Amino acid sequence: RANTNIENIGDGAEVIKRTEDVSSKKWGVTQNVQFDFVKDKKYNKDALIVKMQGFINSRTSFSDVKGSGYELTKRMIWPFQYNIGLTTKDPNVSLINYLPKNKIETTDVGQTLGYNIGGNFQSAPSIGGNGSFNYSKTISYTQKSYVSEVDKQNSKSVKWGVKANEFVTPDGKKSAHDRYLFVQSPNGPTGSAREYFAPDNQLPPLVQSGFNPSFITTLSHEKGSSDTSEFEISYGRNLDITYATLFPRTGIYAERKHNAFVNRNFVVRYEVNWKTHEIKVKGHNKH
Ligand SMILES: [Cl-]
Repeated sequence: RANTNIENIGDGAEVIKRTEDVSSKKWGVTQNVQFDFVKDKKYNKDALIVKMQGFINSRTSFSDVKGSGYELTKRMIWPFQYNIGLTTKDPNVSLINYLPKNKIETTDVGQTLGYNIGGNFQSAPSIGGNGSFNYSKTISYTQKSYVSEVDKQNSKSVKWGVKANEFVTPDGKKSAHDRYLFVQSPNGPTGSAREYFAPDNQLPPLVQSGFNPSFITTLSHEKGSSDTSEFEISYGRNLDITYATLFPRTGIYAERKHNAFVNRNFVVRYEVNWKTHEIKVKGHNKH
């Protein structure tokens, strides 16, 4: 037990903490996942609090459009939504909580999942408001210009979508669905495609760089049902394309292809062993 990260959380209860880090250079994703087993002699179920962190590259790019008639057209590919989800199919496991639980539109998201001996979970959309829990886990992330929604939630799966919402632009606030979002008339000489789009200082981090997720869901398992369960964690993005064409007579013309690339996700299959309190990577879609 000395080589295992174990926290005593009160009489007859402790948390066994495991981690896995799994990255894909192909998908531009890192999953830094924490898996905390709640061991409580006064709770008839096993529980695994799964905290999903890491990185999802924006995969934003600016390029020329090849072909006849497209000589004056440039393309910006950028992430309209980041996808984070966890799914199970084994009858022996279900999801009993998830954070965030509701739509949240604030630039900063900071929430807490608390546990009290006897199988009692509670959540709050804030950090620091409570010192009554036997154990707690928090989530924290920034999503400037984006909003978080629970796209799917049920006893077997949860999916969050962190979606483009409203942006600060030189001309004022613009909707994520405005076809002229990020478009501009070019001025300089070098690397022309980049110049048809808003400079980096106008692109918020979720467009320019990527997203650092922080989400939780708790897996529930009846003590005495089968030893292991598999589940998949998916991180990725949906990309839009904004096309900008410079017309000699009328200026810059923009068109958007919304949902241009959907579900560009890195999926990792894990196994939890409820008896040995271990986690293993079983498979993934790196190739
Ligand atoms: Cl991609």
